[PDB]
Amino acid sequence: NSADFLVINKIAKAIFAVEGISRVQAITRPDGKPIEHTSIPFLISMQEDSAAMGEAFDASRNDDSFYLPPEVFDNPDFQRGLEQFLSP
Amino acid sequence: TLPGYRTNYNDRNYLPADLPANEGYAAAERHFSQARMNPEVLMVESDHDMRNSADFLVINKIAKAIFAVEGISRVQAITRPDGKPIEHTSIPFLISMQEDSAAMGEAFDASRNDDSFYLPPEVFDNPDFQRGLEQFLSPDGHAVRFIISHEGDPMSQAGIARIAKIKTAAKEAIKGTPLEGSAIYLGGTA
Amino acid sequence: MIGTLKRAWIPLLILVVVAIAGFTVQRIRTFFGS
Amino acid sequence: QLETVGQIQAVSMSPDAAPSMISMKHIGKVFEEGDSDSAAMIVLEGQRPLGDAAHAFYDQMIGRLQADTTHVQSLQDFWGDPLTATGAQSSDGKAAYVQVKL
Repeated sequence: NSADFLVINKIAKAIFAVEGISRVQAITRPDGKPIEHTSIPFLISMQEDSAAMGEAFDASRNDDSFYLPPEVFDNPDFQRGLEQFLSP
Repeated sequence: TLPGYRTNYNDRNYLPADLPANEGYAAAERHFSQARMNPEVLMVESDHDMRNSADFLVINKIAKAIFAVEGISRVQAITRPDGKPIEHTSIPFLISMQEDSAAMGEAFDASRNDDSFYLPPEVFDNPDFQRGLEQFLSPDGHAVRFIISHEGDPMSQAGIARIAKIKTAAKEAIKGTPLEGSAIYLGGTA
Repeated sequence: MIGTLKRAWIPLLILVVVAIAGFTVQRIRTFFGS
Repeated sequence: QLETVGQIQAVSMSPDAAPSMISMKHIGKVFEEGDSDSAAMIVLEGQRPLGDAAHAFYDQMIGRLQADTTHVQSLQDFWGDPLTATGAQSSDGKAAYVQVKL
């Protein structure tokens, strides 16, 4: 659910913050890189400004905020990766 | 008595306090601190022009990560031109009944919240920004530098142990970012 | 043969000490900078 | 005399292989402000908050300092610039400084 995936991203970031650690890989971070279109300029959604903000937050993998709306669990292109990281 | 021997590198502790250099040291300690006149400079040199809104997020990340070291005060960067974060950059300004949102934004500026930061890309063509952009970024934009101050004595045993911590913080701030693998240089007195 | 080695034991000991010290010194000369 | 030659042929305090010396040289090279590791701080302190007379004197002083190309290699203004001026000033406003590379 969207509520517990926030804690999962929190755990992923907290592990990534250990000193000798590189490339933590989680469901909220499927290639060691955060999922795009999840930073704070995409929970917010003259639009050439907000698009520039969002695409500047995706070119650096900002990772200061994260939602993943609850329509990702019924997306078929998400289940094959959801089975790798979460128990059946 | 030998396993209690502590040394010191502050040369102004072993000189008469009536030297002009020490007089100005005292004049500065009356107003800022004793570590304001001995700053460290950290430079992160990448392989691309970092004068864009995408890389300034990583620059602010490095600045915050260095500021988070224990004995560090007054980190000064382009995203933080006076050791204080730039106003109108916190999260209530990326969001933009308006008397509520203005109060939120001006409450986020009275504390220097520093939980979010954008700097829209129309700051690079602003003439009132280039004179400060030349101080902190290389003339070709490939390097950015941060001016770091200590809290107590820079030349103590703690201020010398802080150098490795500053370098580690700078290296961990760019981990997992497009600036990863950049060269980190730290100069100064400590 | 012992009869002639225990006649030049001082130069041999000096050579051993100089060798050990020189190797340890050229080893320590590489710790700085790195 | 011995002391004359000693002060003539003085050697740097830090080695060339020192990481901090390499760092300072590279920082000066990349930012194009001198290949030295020496730097001074001109502090100007007043009994009352520094105003416009102090700013005019400071502008004239840094103009003078930049002219001496043989000794003064560079300087970080940080106080004639309104964006960064508060970084080179005390909280009470009675002192300001500028770093000069030598």
